Amino acid sequence: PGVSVRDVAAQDFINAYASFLQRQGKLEVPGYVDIVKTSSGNEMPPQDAEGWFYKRAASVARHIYMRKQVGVGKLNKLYGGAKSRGVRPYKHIDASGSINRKVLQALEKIGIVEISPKGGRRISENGQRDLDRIAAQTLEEDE
Amino acid sequence: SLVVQEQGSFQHILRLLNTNVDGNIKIVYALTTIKGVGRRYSNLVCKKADVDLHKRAGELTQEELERIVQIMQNPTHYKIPAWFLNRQNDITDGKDYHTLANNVESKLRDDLERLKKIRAHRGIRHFWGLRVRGQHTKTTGRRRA
Amino acid sequence: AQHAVILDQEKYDRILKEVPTYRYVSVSVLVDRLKIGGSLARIALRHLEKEGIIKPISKHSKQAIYTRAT
Amino acid sequence: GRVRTKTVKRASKALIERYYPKLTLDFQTNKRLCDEIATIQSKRLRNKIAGYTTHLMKRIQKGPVRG
Amino acid sequence: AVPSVQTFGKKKSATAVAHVKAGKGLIKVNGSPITLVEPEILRFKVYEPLLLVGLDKFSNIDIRVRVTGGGHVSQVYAIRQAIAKGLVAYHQKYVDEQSKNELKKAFTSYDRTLLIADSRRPEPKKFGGKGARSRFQKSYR
Amino acid sequence: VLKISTRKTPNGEGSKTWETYEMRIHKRYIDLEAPVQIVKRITQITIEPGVDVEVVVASN
Amino acid sequence: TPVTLAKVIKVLGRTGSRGGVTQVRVEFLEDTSRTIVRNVKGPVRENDILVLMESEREARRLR
Amino acid sequence: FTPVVLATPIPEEVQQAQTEIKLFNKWSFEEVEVKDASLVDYVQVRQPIFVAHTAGRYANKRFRKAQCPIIERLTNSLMMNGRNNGKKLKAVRIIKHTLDIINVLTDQNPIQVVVDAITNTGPREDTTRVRRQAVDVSPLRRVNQAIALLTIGAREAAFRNIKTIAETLAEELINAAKGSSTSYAIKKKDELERVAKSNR
Amino acid sequence: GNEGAIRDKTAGRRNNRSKDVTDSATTKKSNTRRATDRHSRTGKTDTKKKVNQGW
Amino acid sequence: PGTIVLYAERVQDRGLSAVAQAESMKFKLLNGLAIRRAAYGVVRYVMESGAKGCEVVVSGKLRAARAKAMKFADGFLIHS
RNA sequence: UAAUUGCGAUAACGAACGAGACCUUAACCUACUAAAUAGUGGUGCUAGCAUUUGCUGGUUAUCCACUUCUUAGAGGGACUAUCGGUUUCAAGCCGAUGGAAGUUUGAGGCAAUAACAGGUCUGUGAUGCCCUUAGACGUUCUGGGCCGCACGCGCGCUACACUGACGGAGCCAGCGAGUCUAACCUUGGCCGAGAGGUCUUGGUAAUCUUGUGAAACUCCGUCGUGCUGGGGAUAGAGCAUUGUAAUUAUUGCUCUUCAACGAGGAAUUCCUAGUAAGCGCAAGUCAUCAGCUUGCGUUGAUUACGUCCCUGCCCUUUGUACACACC
Ligand SMILES: [Mg+2]
Ligand SMILES: [Mg+2]
Ligand SMILES: [Mg+2]
Ligand SMILES: [Mg+2]
Ligand SMILES: [Mg+2]
Ligand SMILES: [Mg+2]
Ligand SMILES: [Mg+2]
Ligand SMILES: [Mg+2]
Ligand SMILES: [Mg+2]
Ligand SMILES: [Mg+2]
Ligand SMILES: [Mg+2]
Ligand SMILES: [Mg+2]
Ligand SMILES: [Mg+2]
Ligand SMILES: [Mg+2]
Ligand SMILES: [Mg+2]
Ligand SMILES: [Mg+2]
Ligand SMILES: [Mg+2]
Ligand SMILES: [Mg+2]
Ligand SMILES: [Mg+2]
Ligand SMILES: [Mg+2]
Ligand SMILES: [Mg+2]
Ligand SMILES: [Mg+2]
Repeated sequence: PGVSVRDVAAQDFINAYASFLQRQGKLEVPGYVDIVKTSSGNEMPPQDAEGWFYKRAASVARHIYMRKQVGVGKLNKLYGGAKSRGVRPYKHIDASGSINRKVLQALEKIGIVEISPKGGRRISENGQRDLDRIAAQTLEEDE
Repeated sequence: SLVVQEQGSFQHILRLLNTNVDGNIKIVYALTTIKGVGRRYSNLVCKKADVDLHKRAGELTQEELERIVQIMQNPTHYKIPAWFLNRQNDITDGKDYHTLANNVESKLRDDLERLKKIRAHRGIRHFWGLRVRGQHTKTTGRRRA
Repeated sequence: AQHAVILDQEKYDRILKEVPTYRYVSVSVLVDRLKIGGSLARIALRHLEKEGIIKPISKHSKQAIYTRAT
Repeated sequence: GRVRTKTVKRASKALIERYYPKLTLDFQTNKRLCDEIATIQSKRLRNKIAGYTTHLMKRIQKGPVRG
Repeated sequence: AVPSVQTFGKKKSATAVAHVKAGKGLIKVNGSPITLVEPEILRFKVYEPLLLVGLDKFSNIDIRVRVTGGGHVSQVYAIRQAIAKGLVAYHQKYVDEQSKNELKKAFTSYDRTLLIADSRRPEPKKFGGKGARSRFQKSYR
Repeated sequence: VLKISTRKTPNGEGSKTWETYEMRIHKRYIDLEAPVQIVKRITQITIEPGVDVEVVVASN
Repeated sequence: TPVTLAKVIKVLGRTGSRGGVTQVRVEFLEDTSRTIVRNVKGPVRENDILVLMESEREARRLR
Repeated sequence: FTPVVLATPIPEEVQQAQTEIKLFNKWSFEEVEVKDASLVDYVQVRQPIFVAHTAGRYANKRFRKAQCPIIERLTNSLMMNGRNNGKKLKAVRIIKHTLDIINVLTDQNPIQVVVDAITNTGPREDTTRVRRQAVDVSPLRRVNQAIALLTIGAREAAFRNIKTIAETLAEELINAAKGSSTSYAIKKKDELERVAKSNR
Repeated sequence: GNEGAIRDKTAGRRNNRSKDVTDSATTKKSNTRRATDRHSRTGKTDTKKKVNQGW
Repeated sequence: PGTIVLYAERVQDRGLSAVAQAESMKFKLLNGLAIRRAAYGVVRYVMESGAKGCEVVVSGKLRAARAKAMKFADGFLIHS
């Protein structure tokens, strides 16, 4: 038929890419993932705790692919949410600027993103291959 | 997850660190009933000590909990960041410590009494039992002293 | 912190013969019987689903509705 | 709650007074007529005037009317 | 160049501009299929045009839309409405009238803003209270 | 739209009544195809007290 | 539980001090042609139907 | 059912719920009927609707509120207490669930047990501050009040308790299908009319 | 000084909570000079054959 | 120097530009005219000066501790 | 009738101010004018999956055409239209159809005559008079204070949770602003858990910051009714930024400490449709500081569409010795 990323259900697609990046082996985790709650705007770290770098590493590329170019700042703002300033009103603050910078770096070394001109990081070509075949198996879930 | 069944493994009551712990509660949260503990400080140490937080607080292997206690009593020698604790550059030995259970209650007064002994304004404030961080006291904090 | 939020070895017998005769099932339906706390209750449902106990008339989380094995 | 002001009623009465051969009972024609027969100052104003002019012209062909 | 039109839909500040080409009967808003949007429970509100007029009704057209502004429900209400007049304008130019009148009547008899360009808008707040009609609390000494 | 919201009373008494002032700006641009001598004949009266006429050419 | 069936034919007006109640003449379509005047609490229109539980009673203007 | 195919995949479930007799996303809309002469013409149904989310102005004119799909007007009565003002979608999901439940045990289609629940919670008569005076409430304040009492009671039960809002609402309306002396609505209604006698 | 502020007793929420509230706390406006407004207190008037010369 | 120069332009029908008349009222009452005399003079000047309507108000005190306020208007005048 | 808005009665007839008109904003134009500082289709050039020709992107101009979407100029459009119901069958009102729109179309702007010892000499180099003027009440510098805390009142912010907090994940607005003698709005690359730092860049702006990827909300999990993970006051220890200066802690982050608060007495506020309410955002303020305000959009109800009982205010009639007008 010919599959594409837009033709897959976001949640069960990114989670599939997560289970794949998970059982592949080349990760390049910065090693510091025991603590960070992914933003100051949040209260506690993600619950997966063996992984979830892959889940963020699925959301890392789905987004950057659907868009021409993006930047670490834009990703912080995207994932960042409302931060309970205790007794003060809720406000939205950007997420971590490093767990994002090196969530890309760690997989650019794995070649799924390229440092785009104009500033930013465009979707990779071999990544443009590491594309929708993944969606093919996704659809295989409903074969 | 996945359903499990312990024969008699899990003991409900368990006191350690001179602090009680509920058996029927999860071990990543059951630990936080001690002083100087945190829902994050405990989270980290748990798999730093290689425990699976998915289940309750008592099934836990005895040796596993002694390893944990060691981790907290020796957190920097066992790869814990120097900005994750409440006692960095403590005040007299440029050391980075963590105050736990019975010792935090003490350290609080250690610092308090220092402030008083040195006559710092915030020390005077505390002795008088007022607010130290400079908040407006006119309309706030009126009936609990 | 009350009434066996944990395994309850001789309760694992109760669950199996308890599920029949029910037209509804849910985490609430479980703790509703002087039983296992929600954390370890919510997790049992699919464990039973594995072999002909229920019929999953519901779809998503925060609400689950299975039914008598047919 | 729209009771036309007497400015409009005034002008419309003064018009049934001089343009009966003209001013057919359908609004659109009366509007296009006033655009050339009266010095009105606003579209909506002349629409109100014309719509009234039409209602008056509509019922006098049923009976009489004051003024 | 093939027979095709362009229409739109507007709910709140949302805008859904749609193009319909004479084709294989493929439909996808923003580049993804209509299979899933998720305002999931609200997806049937856009599945409705298909089933209302009889669902085949697409074997020689092509639907795809983009939506700016609005919100998670503003756009979902604006796009269904952006496709309804898409199909009507198509039967206006390329197809006969009778079939079109049939469609616009089958729509008008069910339509929830399907063809009516909902006029509601946000009212502007006035000093005296953070809200359109609400006023700050009073004291009376 | 240049808005200016301010209280009407010079003092702070009475009803806390606000007032929004406005100033509307219009800047229209054209790209022309003219010669080297009509360069300043459009600088002659094409003026109207109150319009800012700015013209320079470039592609870089 | 003997019930009734009354259909309003004309509307009377707003009774009661606050004005939230309304007098209305009702009409039973079971043994029709009869007269009865009851008062309501909710908002009503012409032609609605209500059911009386005590058919032999009728209040009047309320203070 | 004369299936039709195209390029994008439209699931056969969807390919089944079309012009073929109209149901809810999964519940039949015909055969639902008011079993009480009163409130007929005031319980809008058939006018089938697959999901209760309709951006229809129901207050621009007084009585058009009666032409609104009842299950929807019933759903609008959940986005209450500020904490829920808005949250329409979260509500819509709670209702699709709720009926996923009323039918859990009651075989009777949910779009019918709903009418059965509204029937037994409309106070035939009430009282007003003259002592008090016996007064017959209108056929639409009848419904409005029925929906209001049913939802406040279910919302009352869902608070401080594990049971979900959908479960409490389902059990409340099942008891209200034909009063069983247990729904907060049967109780309140019966006692809002047991005092209309106090003034007679 | 600071030593005096701490050593010095009579200070502290304790030493104040032990005491009673001056009833002047719950006092009000007192409406001073809001009922005599219309009666000019200047003890002076304006001559009519002064105003007529002015206006 | 040369970036600007100003030239004086006599004003047509001064009796229609408000400021022109207000300054006159000022510069006559400052010379000692009767308040009513000067006010009525400027209002009828403005009338014989074409303007379809005119009005002048004087507020404040003139030899009387209490401040008064008098209006002087003639012709037609719109305010909404 | 919203209206001294009109119908009608009429010793009055015909007019004017004010209401209306008018102006502005939001809604409607596939009809006019056309725009690489807006965008659409084709086509070059180009990337992936499938392959049958499809499906999804890249490309500051590769070219060709257009103005639906965007923008703002000119027109048009509604006048409560048509039909009916009601009524002195009058002004009008009510229902239905049609309609972008039929609640003054929604929202504002403007707004006469008079009245107050209403507030403002602490906005004014507006000002009368009085006070002071070299040990100054002028003025500047240094430090403190306006925050001071047994209590009383008022506008508010966060909550007491399971229509939830939490953790991933899906991810959509609209009003604005923004740096020259300059340090304003900031993309992107690295370093940092964070706050933040550092290296460059676009922008005097529909061109760059920005699709402001906001928040609620949607989805999938972890929790389990127990002050619980709800809740985040108080408090210790450290790291940052603004600033000549942060002590009485400007603000930010990290860890730890884990109160009251289990729906609120007597009372009282605001509100009728994209309104209430929840939700966040821009602007004013601003070196730093919003729990404030002015606007914005986001999700979006319940219940009225009545009356004069409460309350307030108007209007007649009436009494009056008040007219400096019941102070
Ligand atoms: Mg977000
Ligand atoms: Mg998120
Ligand atoms: Mg909070
Ligand atoms: Mg603790
Ligand atoms: Mg909240
Ligand atoms: Mg006028
Ligand atoms: Mg256009
Ligand atoms: Mg209609
Ligand atoms: Mg005074
Ligand atoms: Mg002044
Ligand atoms: Mg002065
Ligand atoms: Mg102050
Ligand atoms: Mg206030
Ligand atoms: Mg969440
Ligand atoms: Mg570090
Ligand atoms: Mg530059
Ligand atoms: Mg707790
Ligand atoms: Mg918390
Ligand atoms: Mg309450
Ligand atoms: Mg600010
Ligand atoms: Mg302020
Ligand atoms: Mg008299």
